[PDB]
Amino acid sequence: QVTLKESGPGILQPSQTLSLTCSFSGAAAAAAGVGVGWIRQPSGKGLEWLAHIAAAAAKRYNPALKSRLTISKDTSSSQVFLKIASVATADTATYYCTRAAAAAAPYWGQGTLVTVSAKRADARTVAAPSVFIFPPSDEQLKSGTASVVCLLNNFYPREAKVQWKVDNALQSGNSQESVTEQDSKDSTYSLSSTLTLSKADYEKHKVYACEVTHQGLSSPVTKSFNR
Amino acid sequence: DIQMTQSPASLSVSVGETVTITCRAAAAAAAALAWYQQKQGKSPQLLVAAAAAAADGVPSRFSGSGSGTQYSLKINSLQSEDFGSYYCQAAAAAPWTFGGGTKLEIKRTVAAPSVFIFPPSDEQLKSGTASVVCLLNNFYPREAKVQWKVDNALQSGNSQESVTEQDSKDSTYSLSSTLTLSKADYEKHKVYACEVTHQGLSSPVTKSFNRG
Amino acid sequence: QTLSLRHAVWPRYKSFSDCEPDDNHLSIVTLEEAPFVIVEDIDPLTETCVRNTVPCRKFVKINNSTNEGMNVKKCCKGFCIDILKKLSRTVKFTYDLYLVTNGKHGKKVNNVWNGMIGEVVYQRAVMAVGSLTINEERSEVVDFSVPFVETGISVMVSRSNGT
Amino acid sequence: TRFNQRGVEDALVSLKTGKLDAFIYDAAVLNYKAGRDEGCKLVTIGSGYIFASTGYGIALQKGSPWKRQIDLALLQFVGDGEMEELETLWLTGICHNEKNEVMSSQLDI
Amino acid sequence: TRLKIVTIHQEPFVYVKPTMSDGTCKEEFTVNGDPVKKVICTGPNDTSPG
Amino acid sequence: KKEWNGMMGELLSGQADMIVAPLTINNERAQYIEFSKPFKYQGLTILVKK
Amino acid sequence: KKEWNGMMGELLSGQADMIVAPLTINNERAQYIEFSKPFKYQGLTILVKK
Amino acid sequence: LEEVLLLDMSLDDGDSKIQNQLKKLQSPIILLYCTKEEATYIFEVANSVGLTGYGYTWIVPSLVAGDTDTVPSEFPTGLISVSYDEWDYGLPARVRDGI
Amino acid sequence: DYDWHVFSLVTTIFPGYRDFISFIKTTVDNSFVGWDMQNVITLDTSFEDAKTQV
Ligand SMILES: *[C@@H]1O[C@H](CO)[C@@H](O)[C@H](O)[C@H]1NC(C)=O
Repeated sequence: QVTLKESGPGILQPSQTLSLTCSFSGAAAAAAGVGVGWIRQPSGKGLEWLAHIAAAAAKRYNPALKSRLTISKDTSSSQVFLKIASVATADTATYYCTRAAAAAAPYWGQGTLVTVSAKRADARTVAAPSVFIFPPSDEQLKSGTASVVCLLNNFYPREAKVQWKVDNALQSGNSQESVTEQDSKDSTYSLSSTLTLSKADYEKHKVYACEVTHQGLSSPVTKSFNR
Repeated sequence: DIQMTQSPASLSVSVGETVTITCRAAAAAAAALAWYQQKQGKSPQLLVAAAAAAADGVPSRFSGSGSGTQYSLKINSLQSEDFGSYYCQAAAAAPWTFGGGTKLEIKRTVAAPSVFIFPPSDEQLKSGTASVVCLLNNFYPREAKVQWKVDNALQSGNSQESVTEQDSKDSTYSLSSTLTLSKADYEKHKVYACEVTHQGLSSPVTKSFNRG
Repeated sequence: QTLSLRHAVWPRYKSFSDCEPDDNHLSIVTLEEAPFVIVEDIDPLTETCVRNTVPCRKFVKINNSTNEGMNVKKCCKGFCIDILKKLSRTVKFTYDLYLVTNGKHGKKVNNVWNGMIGEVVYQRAVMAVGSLTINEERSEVVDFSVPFVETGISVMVSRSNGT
Repeated sequence: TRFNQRGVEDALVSLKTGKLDAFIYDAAVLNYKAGRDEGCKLVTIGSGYIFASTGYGIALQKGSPWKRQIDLALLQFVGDGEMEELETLWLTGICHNEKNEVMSSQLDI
Repeated sequence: TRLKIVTIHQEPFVYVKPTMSDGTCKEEFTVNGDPVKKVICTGPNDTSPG
Repeated sequence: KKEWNGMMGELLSGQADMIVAPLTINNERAQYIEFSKPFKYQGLTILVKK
Repeated sequence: KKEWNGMMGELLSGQADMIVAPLTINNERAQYIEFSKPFKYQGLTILVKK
Repeated sequence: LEEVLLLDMSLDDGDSKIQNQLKKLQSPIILLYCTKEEATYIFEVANSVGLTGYGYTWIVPSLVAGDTDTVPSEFPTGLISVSYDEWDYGLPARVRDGI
Repeated sequence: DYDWHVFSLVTTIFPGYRDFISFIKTTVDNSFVGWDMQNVITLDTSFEDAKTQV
């Protein structure tokens, strides 16, 4: 059937070349008409045009980027190679190879994300949440109801899965999933949450917290706000 | 190159009623326009080709009408699969430019913002900074403004916002505005306040951070 | 003792670092219609064209049923090809012709152009030459030139005998 | 609505054997067919006096810089006379004979 | 909006005639009776160059 | 210097904005004026006494 | 291989010395031979049965 | 006309670019406008490239000639130039005509 | 194969050029395609550059 599959690394340093590719099946790249194109989707934004090629072996480019785009087709494998050298950090978003029938409207695939930045094996805080626990204080927990949640911060270690007590806190008065990654300028990330849980949920011999199994060192690390 | 300014980004309608959305471009001879519908977390798909030919597998009520510059899409009864964004492109000129779009969601306006302030903790105090967070929670409308008062002076530049998506469970937002302060102003001025300007709130719930 | 090529047509390459798009090559699309545009197989004896004709990449699908096909070289002859020769000589631009794929000049269908005009409107081919009728509907989306041969909705009669 | 013809050659054969009195179609193609027709039994009429008298031409991408050069070259080619030389080379120089006298048949009633 | 038009006497493409006595244009009709359209036409005294 | 006199000279001088007349399109005029698409195709013939 | 036969084919090989025959002067032959001054002028024509 | 050439001669690196366009002058018929000090070095550049060979023709004003009494031996034979009636129309004739 | 019938030949005095020029000329002689050797030149940029540019 008509299958579109992409291939490309999930991360790359700037000022290098990316050689992502897409293969199209269900027809041929030289099937008398329909071809393959490429479209760019910045994250949380509209789109910009890249290129396309038809079966008749005609290639068209984006005039704004008529400096570094290169593209080729292989009908034997029914695929398209791409070559984009001298990349820039502003390329941290997804890409879409598309079936590009002769009309102005192509038919799209699943899409693939590329992240280009100062992110490496020793990046600072971009990837996966880090821990922070309670320090003591005796000034705020005197009048109203109590709530205990976790503080998240300063998180490179992608070698950590994200889960919050499945089947216990999906709808139990928590905007846990509403808080997202706070994209900053110079790679600084720190977030929190809240639970409007009743008083009895604190003192019933079970103090809740955030628990994550870090398989980078394989430990069940805990997490609980601050004062 | 053709600029192409879409419909206002503030368009949303309740489920099951009519709506019209049109994107405006240059008034030259340009009718080879393509209409797409966009899925969050999935790939955007076609709605109508050539502003009149609906794609295959497109149910009836997405009527694509218009001509000249005004190319509109009209919806009889909004349903679940209609949710998404709406994109549009023109192929007249050599550079083929897409549209901006507009998110569609249920129009049930409830405004009950909840504000939680949390002062900087000892780990970043040890680092040398002070990250204080002001969280607006459980409010539907997208209007949310954060004003931070330091010695009754509005602060700007170091206050960054986190505009979150429109969820489908309760259709509420949770925006966390975090302030990064140095120890110099932390020892100079002690009290800092967060105020939450909301279009529905005439008396917003402002709050400072407790000592320590 | 045989030669194979990865790309049937020769792609044009950027020479050194000069900001000058190679504006002197134009993919021209034509339509098979005698005597203005006529199609001849390449001479199998010598594998070339006689000089009064021009090379042209005709895309032949592999079979009537198979959608696959190749852009096989082909030799283009006629009147429009000759006027294109003279035009290229006088304007000093190179060109790489290729025949139509949809087989017709092109008529508006559901706000979509087809054929020669269809391949020209989408800017997949700059200039189009052949037996093309100047028309009001076509002049809206495409820009024409001064006509060289007249035409119209004419009538012809069988030559009656003398009386 | 009743006098449609399946193809060009069908109507041409009909005119050759007189099934139809006249044929209505594109001017240039009928000129070309009357050119290479056997025996010059077909005649095109009008000397250009046709309804919706238009011309063949070269299409261009809209607003392309080539318009001026293309037009100037075509007018130069028309003015000096090589245009009609190419015409005679490829168009209907065949036939073009003067019908002086066909055999005067039996002088009938 | 006012476009200045200049032409030359050339039958049957451009017919030129003198005005009426009052400076107006004589009203005539075609063989079918349709009104023969007319324009004012300020022409130089071409009768005698010199 | 050789230039245009009378008709084309009048039009190129800006004294008029258009020419509507039996004007013959050719390369020399097409370089310095702009011709709309033709309203009548025609050719050059010879007139002699009957 | 551009080979020759006939009178010229046997002459460029050196088998003969002088072709005395109604040989027609033209460019293609003169490349590999030389021609004396023409001893009989002629043209090309047609026969038909009377 | 093949191409009009504007030369910033007193520029140090300009000469480096200059040979790019001076070499690109194929027409044997060239007209020149400069001064005699400029003329010497521009002719030297042309000779180093080969613009003073057979076929090439040089058209120059009287300025490059300067004072024609001191003939520049370097300049090539066949160079054709314009000047005033110097050796014929003599200075006493000039002053008497002016008076 | 790419229909670039027009061509011109240039070479230096590096050994083997006599054989190369002779073979190219002989191949031009025999083929039916009709090559157009506008000019064949064997220059030496080490010596006087003026003639090389000319
Ligand atoms: C004209 O005369 C020829 C005899 O040469 C005859 O065959 C033909 O039928 C005649 N034309 C018509 C319309 O009958």
